[PDB]
Amino acid sequence: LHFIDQHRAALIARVTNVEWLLDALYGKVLTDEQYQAVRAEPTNPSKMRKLFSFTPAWNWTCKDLLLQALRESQSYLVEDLER
Amino acid sequence: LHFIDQHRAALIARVTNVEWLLDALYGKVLTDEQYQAVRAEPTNPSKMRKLFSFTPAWNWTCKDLLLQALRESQSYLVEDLER
Amino acid sequence: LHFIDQHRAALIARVTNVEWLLDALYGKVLTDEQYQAVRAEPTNPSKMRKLFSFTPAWNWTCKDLLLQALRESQSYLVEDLER
Amino acid sequence: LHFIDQHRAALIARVTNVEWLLDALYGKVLTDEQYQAVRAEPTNPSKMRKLFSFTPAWNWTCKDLLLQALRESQSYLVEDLER
Amino acid sequence: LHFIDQHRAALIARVTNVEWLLDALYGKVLTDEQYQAVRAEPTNPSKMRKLFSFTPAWNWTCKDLLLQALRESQSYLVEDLER
Amino acid sequence: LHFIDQHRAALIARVTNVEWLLDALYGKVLTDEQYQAVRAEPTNPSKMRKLFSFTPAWNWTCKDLLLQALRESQSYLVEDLER
Amino acid sequence: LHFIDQHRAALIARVTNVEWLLDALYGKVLTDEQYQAVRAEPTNPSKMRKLFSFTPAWNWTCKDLLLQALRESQSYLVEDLER
Amino acid sequence: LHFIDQHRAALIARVTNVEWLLDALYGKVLTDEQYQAVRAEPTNPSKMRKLFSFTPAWNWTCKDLLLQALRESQSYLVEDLER
Amino acid sequence: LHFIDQHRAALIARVTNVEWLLDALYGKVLTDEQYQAVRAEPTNPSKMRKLFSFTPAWNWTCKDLLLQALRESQSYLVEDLER
Amino acid sequence: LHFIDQHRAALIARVTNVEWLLDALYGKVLTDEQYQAVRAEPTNPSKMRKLFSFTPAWNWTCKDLLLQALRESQSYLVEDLER
Amino acid sequence: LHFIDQHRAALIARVTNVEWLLDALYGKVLTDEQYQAVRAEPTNPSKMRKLFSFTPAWNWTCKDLLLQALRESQSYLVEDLER
Amino acid sequence: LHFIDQHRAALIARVTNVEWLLDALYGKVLTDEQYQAVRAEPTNPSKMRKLFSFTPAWNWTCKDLLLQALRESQSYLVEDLER
Repeated sequence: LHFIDQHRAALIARVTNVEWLLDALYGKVLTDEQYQAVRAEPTNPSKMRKLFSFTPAWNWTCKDLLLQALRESQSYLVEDLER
Repeated sequence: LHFIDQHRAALIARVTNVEWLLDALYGKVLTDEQYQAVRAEPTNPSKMRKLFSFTPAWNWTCKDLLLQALRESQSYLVEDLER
Repeated sequence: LHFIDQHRAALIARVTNVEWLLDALYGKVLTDEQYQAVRAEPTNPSKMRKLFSFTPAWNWTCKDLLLQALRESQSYLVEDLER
Repeated sequence: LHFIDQHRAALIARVTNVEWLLDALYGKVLTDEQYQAVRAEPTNPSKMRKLFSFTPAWNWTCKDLLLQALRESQSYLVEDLER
Repeated sequence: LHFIDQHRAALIARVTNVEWLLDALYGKVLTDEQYQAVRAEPTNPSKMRKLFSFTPAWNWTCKDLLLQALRESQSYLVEDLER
Repeated sequence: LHFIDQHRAALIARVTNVEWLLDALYGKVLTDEQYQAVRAEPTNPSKMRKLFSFTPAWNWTCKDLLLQALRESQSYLVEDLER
Repeated sequence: LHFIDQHRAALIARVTNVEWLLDALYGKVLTDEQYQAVRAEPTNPSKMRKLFSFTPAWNWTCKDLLLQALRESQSYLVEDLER
Repeated sequence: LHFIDQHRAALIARVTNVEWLLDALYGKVLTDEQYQAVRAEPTNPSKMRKLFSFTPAWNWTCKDLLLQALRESQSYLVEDLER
Repeated sequence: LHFIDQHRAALIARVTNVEWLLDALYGKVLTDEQYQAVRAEPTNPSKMRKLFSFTPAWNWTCKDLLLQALRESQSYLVEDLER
Repeated sequence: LHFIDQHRAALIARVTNVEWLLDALYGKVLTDEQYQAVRAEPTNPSKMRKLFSFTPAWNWTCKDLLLQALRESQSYLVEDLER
Repeated sequence: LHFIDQHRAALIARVTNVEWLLDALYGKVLTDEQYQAVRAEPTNPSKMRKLFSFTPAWNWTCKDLLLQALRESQSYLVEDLER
Repeated sequence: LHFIDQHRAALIARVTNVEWLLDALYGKVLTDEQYQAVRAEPTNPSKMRKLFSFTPAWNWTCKDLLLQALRESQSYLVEDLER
């Protein structure tokens, strides 16, 4: 949801497990070509920026799915960002 | 159809997967030169604007093909735009 | 042959072993510069699109060579595409 | 079959014996270069992701072979995923 | 503020972390299209010049935000430029 | 409204996001030919002058629409000009 | 020779490796400024049209040199054109 | 806590009991995939660098857990770093 | 000084670092609009001709500044022209 | 200091333990994103070139820190370069 | 010297170690911006063409330096070209 | 010699001992940076392709040395390729 737009820079600079999120979002929110495009970036911030480049086309449901995956993978990061 | 005409600005500013649409429209609606010209644009909004630059010569069938390609690629974007 | 033009989008989106095709087509259909240009692409669809960008100059024989390389590499993909 | 596409994330995150599956799929579905490429990944999830990167070129028969190999190797994993 | 105007050439030729500044300015001073336009430049000086091309529309507050982001990112560069 | 006529020179010399304004005014205030004519103009001040060349045929409503688009795109410029 | 004048449209629409031809013609037929002007075009047909714009000043020898470069680069394209 | 950030280089170059720390942090701070990724490094400094690569996503509690595990495992190293 | 008027054609045909000179001359002798106009040219000779298009309004001091910038950027060209 | 600018090529071609220097410069001279970007390069010369890619933003103090790290790591290399 | 001018096409198409030449020419013949611009090209021929684009400003000394660097790096290539 | 160009694909796909060839070609034909770049590839075909990427700069003597090394290491492979 609006959480990923409000904390865009922090999520880009602090998310460390991107492959799990990519697997969670594969097929339903991300196409296979976008999946490879994100996986081709050298560093984690580069992968996060490539993933965020696809967000303008997303609706509320896709952002909700991403935030749910974030809670499942990094609960502590989401808790820190909310606090 | 008229959908891509009434939502021109939103489609320009929110479509993120342009290469798939170009491949879908290649040969049937876009010539090779137009395909290369669209592919040569720097950013996604520039690519999508270059794509609409060819729309005045399209009939209802070409617009329907583009709408079908958008539905297959980004169902959520089309659902959000309709809503 | 006409097969690679009829199934251009599917070949772009589904070919997974591009290096073998590049080695097969090197020297006789592809120059060294075009070879390096194709290998420079990040993802498999990007490599396939770069390879297809050289197809306008190809005659029937070059397309036949590409189809033969595809049959040797991915027999199952060609069989699925034909049916 | 469609089983490996329905449970892609779970199969990536839970398959522990990848070398046996690579032996089962060698030659028939996997080329030697793809064999080496998958075998060179550091971790089991990395190996599974690299193997799944070749799935877009597969037809139903190759996926059936992979599912049969999974049933022979990890019957319990397949039963758990089905349940 | 006037700091980036009196040190335009030095900032163009010496700023090395442009993505961090872009992330800091995203959503408040730079639009998404401008973000992609700056991000698409080949070299760091090109990115800096593209970013500076948008400065005529900026007020004092936007320039202050850019200066504060620079101070967060490169304290040493700002200290050297002031000295 | 009269705002764009009071600050014509400043708007010409300081507006940096012209494509967004063109998309906002497309169809409603700007014809397709006028859109291409503005878009083919090389530099941003020159594009703004080309766009302003169509203002003599505008009523209060079109000027208000342009002002609203400017407020949505670059607010800081708007309060800078008002102040 | 007369070959490039007879097949001007096909050469414009089908030549894919313009950089090699430019390097072959550099210094002897093309000046540095013309070389840079041709290299600055977006797409291959645009590059070919820009190069052909210099042909009115060429004699038979320059056209023969261009034909020899084409034969060395893409023999199959020449054979297709003659056939 | 801030201890592991203050002594990052010393901890990377001096920690010799990494598998025990991985066991301590498994499940609650480290995912299974991250555990495998850390265990795949050849040398102890490489393992420590891979482990520290995940610290940007950690909050204060995770760093406290890591410090407590370090105190349990190698108290002499911690007291030496304090002095 | 008179150096750039004596070697106008050679400077047009041989200067390859135009952006550095533009940055050096920005604000002091070049306005923003002229800066964008010069950067909008396709090739280096075209950019340098656009730069000389503004020289009739320059006095000795501006030409001296341009010569000093040229000496700082590309000295070897300066001694080559003087010799 | 000026030492790393005087011996840039030799330092690029002869430094063998880039990781130790990166750990020494982490945080105070290098950000985390730049740290990952440097560690993502294939070979030691590539890593060291990526490291010098950030040097234009450095002041004298950062270069002094790098020289001190080099002295601590490879005293023989520094002694040979000075001699 | 004139060697790189009479063998321009062969040097563009056959030079394989470009980074070493860039390091050799950095700081005395090439500026930092030109260095980054050359390093940003995808393939070796593209890098060589970008490097040659700066040659019009070079005098005999810079070309001699480039030839000396080529002899130090690839003696066999220079020997083959001379023969 | 011409043997390594006639059997490029077979040599890429069938050579299994690459470190021995790299050591044989080290210093004489391969620089240290090229040695590291080739050695950093994941799989044997990748290493062979990276090594072949440097072939365009080689003369007949370098290819003769490579063929001699291949004969010394894999006599059976060379004998099979001859027939």
